[PDB]
Amino acid sequence: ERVVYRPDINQGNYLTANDVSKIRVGMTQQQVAYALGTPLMSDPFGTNTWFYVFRQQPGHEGVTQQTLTLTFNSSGVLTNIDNKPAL
Amino acid sequence: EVPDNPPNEIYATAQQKLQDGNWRQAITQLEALDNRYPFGPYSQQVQLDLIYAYYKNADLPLAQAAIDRFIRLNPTHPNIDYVMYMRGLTNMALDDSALQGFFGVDRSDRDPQHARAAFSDFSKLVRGYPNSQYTTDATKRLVFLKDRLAKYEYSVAEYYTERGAWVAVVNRVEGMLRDYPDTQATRDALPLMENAYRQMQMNAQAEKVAKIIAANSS
Amino acid sequence: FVVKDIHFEGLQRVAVGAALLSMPVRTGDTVNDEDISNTIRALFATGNFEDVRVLRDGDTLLVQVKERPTIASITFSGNKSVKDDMLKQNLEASGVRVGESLDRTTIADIEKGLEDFYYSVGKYSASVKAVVTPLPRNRVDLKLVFQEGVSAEIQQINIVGNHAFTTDELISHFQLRDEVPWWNVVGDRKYQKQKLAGDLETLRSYYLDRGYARFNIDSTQVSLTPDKKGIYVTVNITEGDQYKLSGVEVSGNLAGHSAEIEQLTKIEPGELYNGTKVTKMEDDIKKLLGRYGYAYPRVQSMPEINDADKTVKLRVNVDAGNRFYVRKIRFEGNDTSKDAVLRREMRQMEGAWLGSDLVDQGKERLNRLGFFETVDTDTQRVPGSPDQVDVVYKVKERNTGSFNFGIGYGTESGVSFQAGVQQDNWLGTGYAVGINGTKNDYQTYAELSVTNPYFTVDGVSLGGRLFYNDFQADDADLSDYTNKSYGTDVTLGFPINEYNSLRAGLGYVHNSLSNMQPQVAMWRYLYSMGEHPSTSDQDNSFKTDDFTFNYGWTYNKLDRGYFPTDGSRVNLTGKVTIPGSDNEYYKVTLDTATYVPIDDDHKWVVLGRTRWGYGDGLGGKEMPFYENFYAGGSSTVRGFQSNTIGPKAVYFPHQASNYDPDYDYECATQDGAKDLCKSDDAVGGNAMAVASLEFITPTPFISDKYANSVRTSFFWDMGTVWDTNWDSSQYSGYPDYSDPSNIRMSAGIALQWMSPLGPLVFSYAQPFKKYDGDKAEQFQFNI
Amino acid sequence: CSSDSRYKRQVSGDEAYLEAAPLAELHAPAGMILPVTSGDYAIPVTNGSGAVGKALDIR
Amino acid sequence: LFNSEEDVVKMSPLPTVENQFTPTTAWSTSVGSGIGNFYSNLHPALADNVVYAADRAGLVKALNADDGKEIWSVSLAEKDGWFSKEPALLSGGVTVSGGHVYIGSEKAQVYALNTSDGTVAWQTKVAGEALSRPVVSDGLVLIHTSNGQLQALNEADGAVKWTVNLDMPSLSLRGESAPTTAFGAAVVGGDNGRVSAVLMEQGQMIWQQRISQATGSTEIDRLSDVDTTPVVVNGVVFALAYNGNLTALDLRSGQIMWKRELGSVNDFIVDGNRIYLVDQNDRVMALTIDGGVTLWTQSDLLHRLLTSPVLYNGNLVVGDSEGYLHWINVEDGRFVAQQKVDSSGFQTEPVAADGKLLIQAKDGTVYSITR
Repeated sequence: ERVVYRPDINQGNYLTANDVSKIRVGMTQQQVAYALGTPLMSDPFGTNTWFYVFRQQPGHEGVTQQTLTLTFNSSGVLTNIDNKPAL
Repeated sequence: EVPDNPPNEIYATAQQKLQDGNWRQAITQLEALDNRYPFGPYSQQVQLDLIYAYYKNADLPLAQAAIDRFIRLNPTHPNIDYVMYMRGLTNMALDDSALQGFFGVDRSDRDPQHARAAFSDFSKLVRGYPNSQYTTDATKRLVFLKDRLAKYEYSVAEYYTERGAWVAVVNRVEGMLRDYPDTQATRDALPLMENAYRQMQMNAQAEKVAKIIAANSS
Repeated sequence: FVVKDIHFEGLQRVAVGAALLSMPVRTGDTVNDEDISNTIRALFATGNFEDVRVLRDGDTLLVQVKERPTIASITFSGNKSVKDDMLKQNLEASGVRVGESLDRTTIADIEKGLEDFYYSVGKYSASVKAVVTPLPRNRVDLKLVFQEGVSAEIQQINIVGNHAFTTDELISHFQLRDEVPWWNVVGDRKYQKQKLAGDLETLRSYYLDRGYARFNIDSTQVSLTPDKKGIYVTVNITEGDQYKLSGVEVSGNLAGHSAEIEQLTKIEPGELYNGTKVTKMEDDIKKLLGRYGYAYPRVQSMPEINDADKTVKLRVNVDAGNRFYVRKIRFEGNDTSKDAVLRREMRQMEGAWLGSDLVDQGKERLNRLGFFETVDTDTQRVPGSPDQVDVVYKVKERNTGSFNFGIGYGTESGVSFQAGVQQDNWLGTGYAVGINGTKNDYQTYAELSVTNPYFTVDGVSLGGRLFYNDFQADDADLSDYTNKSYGTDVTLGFPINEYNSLRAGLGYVHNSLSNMQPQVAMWRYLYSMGEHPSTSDQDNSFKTDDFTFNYGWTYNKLDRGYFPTDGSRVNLTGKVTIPGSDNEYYKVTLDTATYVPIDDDHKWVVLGRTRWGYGDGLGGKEMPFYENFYAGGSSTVRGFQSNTIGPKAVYFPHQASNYDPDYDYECATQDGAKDLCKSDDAVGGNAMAVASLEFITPTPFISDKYANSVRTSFFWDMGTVWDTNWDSSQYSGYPDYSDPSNIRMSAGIALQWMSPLGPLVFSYAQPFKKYDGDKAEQFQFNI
Repeated sequence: CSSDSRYKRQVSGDEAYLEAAPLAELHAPAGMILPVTSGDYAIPVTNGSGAVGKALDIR
Repeated sequence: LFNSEEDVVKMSPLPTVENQFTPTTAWSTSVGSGIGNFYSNLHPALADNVVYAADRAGLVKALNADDGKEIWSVSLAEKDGWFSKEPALLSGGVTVSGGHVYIGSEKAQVYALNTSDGTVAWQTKVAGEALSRPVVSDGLVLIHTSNGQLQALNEADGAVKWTVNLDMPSLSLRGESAPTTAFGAAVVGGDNGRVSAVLMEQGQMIWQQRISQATGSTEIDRLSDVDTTPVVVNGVVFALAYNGNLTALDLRSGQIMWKRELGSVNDFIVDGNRIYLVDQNDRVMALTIDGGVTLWTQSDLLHRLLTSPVLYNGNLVVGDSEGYLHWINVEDGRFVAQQKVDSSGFQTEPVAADGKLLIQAKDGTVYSITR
């Protein structure tokens, strides 16, 4: 990859550090969703796992991502503020 | 239309041109019947005979008028289900039709505007009129149609795989997974959710989707 | 008495039971002549009975009814200017229409509604009577006379109390326009109270933004003068005073964007109060919050209009939604083209917050589709969370199938013809196909073109072109220059930005000339080729396998790709050769497409077409004589035939073209024109500056259902083409071209006709400046 | 192949909805159960006594 | 040339031009462009043997009578009209009492120009267009205006005695309701279709009685020459609505003792017991005071834009805004004389003064008609 710039890979929908600190492990989904709302990706398979996830690449200069998922229990009470970075 | 004639004069000159296949001269006299006699005793049948005239003149939304002008104005016949058939039968050909077929490119991944309506009417046939002979096409005309809804919706999961908006892959897929219980494009939506999760490093969440592939192998 | 049976006479639109239940004495009820008179009114209270005559056979009812329903016809008459259907709406307002229950009680509200409709037309002397005329078995005719007395025109909006604005210069920029003498016409001056309401709001937006917060329009007295035409509008207003927008108190829900939400509300404290800036600095914040994913960007200013210093202070109430907004996207109106081909026009992604601009940049990319007619969006906020938006980019595709042809003799002089047909990405494939070609008895041309416009999601247009030009210029033979120039020309498109989209490609131009005409520019470039062949005979060849490099780039900001009204397309394309090519040249060229609306109604729109080019040799060569520039004759300037802008080819003294035709194709030959002639065909120039100035113009007599697809375009077209090697050496006692002073001109009208086979442009011009060597074809009809 | 006084042509079309029989059903393992249907997707199958398509009753 | 370009209209011209006393103007001294296409009055007041007369150009003349020769000629200015410093374009006609030529403007003004030089001895602004001629009585320059306001201004120095809205019309149904003082009430009609008597002391509503409808969706005559101005012959109060529906109200309560709601009378005088009136058909007719008993009528006059039927030279003269004068048989309706002295004609009432019939037309404004 010798490209320094092309039209960039992009995304939004990823938790701010406010949104991480707005909530706690123990906080209910609704109580999490008070200023976080709902993600644009949750888990149909397992539990309430609220993936607020970023993706980006600035012209083949290393692809960026911010996978800030919220693993709740099935009661919707938060069990994990799972905030994965790029790669 | 014929002038202010007796209704059965207009009904006969409607009915012959149905049997002639002269559907315009049916509609010429199906509606000049209903011009001064829409309270004709056969105006329920005339509405069906209009759908018999319109759809066999390929006047599909005009059939879809007379399909609803059956069920709205004079629904008194057991061809409400035919009308529920012809509603979708209008709506199925109303959505995906083009001259691009002799060269070999797709219609089903396109937008399903009337096709979602044919998805409704042929469902409303097999739900609201499940007795009917018309359910027989209608059951079949849901099956491709949800896949026509799927291969439309799969195209966005296909495109957002290319975009690198990997949330947006799963946004179509998990929506499709929630939508379609049997369509192949949903089973082919299925790994793209896992694929996108792995780019978003939801690799464990991706393997939740991979075991669906272990179940949608079945 | 008890009715034994009822006689139901004359119904024909209503039933027996529609009569019978509206009989208060129904069959079997005790009947009275009181109940009979109860029956007469209540059957007439159907509204579907022209007359009711209830009688009895002792007690046995017998009800005799003529009825006014289903109307056989509705006639309009005396409507000299106003169309009859516009009047029919006021009949359909009054429930009177063909094949329907007439109510002859509703004869008047037809008319009174119509004269009050006529009041709102821009008349008031315009009257109407409706005529009820019964017809078979129920039917009626509803004839209407229309007494169109006179229209109404605004005369002078007498805006009294006007203390910062002269109303007269306001009317010149109002909507109610004036000054129609026999030396000035802007359009008619009909009485439009609706324009007048906008005129007082033009007056409001005249005042309010200067300082005039407490400007107020006090009263408004329309001159209801006994002419029903002369409308003056005695408006009382009060200037108030200049206020100063003197504070900004922007607050509310700002969602961590608080800094620029101040800055999107910047005033200076004391700025002479701009009411429009107050509203502006609201939406300044709104799109900003809409970029974060808040299309709940509720931003509400509040000028605390402080007359204690004649100022205002702008409180602003800002709401900044919740994040993560665009849940997903949809498309619609692409039942024929695959939605993901249209989704890769889009820039707003799912799994994102709302970029409101991201929604519209791809919609602007959808606006620059070209295989469309209109594009919309539908930004449905999905409820349940203010992170949830589905954006339905509802679009509308374009026509499919376009044809072209050519003529000049067929079917009796051999088989000589031209062809061409287009698919227009046929019904939305993702495969653009347009195919042409011609086989004559003087030449045979072959060319191909196919494009996969979205081979890659970056915007990669997989488009290839090849060509075999078996062109001989047969007099009966190579007696007029052959050019077997063949090969390929493939080009790819690459967007690096959303308006910036690059192009590049290669050219294999396997030229094979023979028996070249003794016009010097053939040899003059061949003298730069190192060839010095026969000035005096067309026996000479020219072969070059021109390995050329093509390039290009577009700026795409002209809105529609279908029928624009505004924007600018800046589209580059040029060529250059490489080492290894059998000729070392370049050619750079640039065209544009810019739509400038004259009025803001955008049916008066300037169209800018201008062509500039240059090319010469990269080293030791020229850009070819067959690569020189041209115009004229439906190219830029009309009123000519083709190749009337450029160096006009000057001949060497010639004898024989290997059969020079005897006083035909004469070229300073032995068969005429002898010894250094010059024909009036352009060999054209290595430089170019040619243009055309057309206009989107309204047609008030063409229905605008297709006059938005018909671009009636008046023009004055002009331009010059010169060679920087046509300097006055051999073309010295001949037309010399060395500069942009060789300008041709013509003016006329282009008439773009959007057929089902596409736009058809027919033109007519008069060459008002015609340079040297220009043919004249005023009547130019193109398909 | 060669025109013989008012020949005719050939066109193309589609009716594939008529022949479609319910496709390979999506499943899910335990702990991973996607909802299979969020609409009228799951075909409420009836095939009562008649043909498929325009061969069926016309009026 | 210009014939095939445009569209068509309709009207009704004058039949039976009569000359049984052959009429003529005695002088011709025209102010300028006279009444105009605003609902305007430019009624020439003849005092000092001088026709103080104005037009809708701001130009006020002093046409010294028996020749109409100019004693003075001024052009008046406005102050708020479209910006400021604009000609008067007078809506109110010329009133003259004392050294005061009172004319009311279409923009906002009501004047009083000194009757030797026409210098504005005072002007006092009214709210909007002065719908009435400045009716000058009892220290009050009483104007009913475009905003439905009975406005009383001081006739010596200029001072608003009051401004009281009575019947504001809808947009402005332009009704000269010109305030005539009767029984202590400045009786002043209603431009939306009413009539009022309003107390002349300070503008107190003695009564306002709705007579006919408003123009617009209750469609009555805008095309009438509106004389909502009550001609109060005794307290059976003869007056008009906006369409001109003649009504005979009580003077202290508005009790309509009879009416020609049936009529939509354009111009009317009540000549004692002879209500000589230009009807909606522009039929000149005579009615009683205790009823609209048609003492005579006239179909010789039929849809000309008529003036008021006034007795002069032995016959009931009525001009029009088509310039046709018409000397009516006062006893029954017949054209005795006809003088088409203008063609733009008189939207001012025929001033049967100076031994002439002084008029103001719109183009050939101030003549003086004789027979």
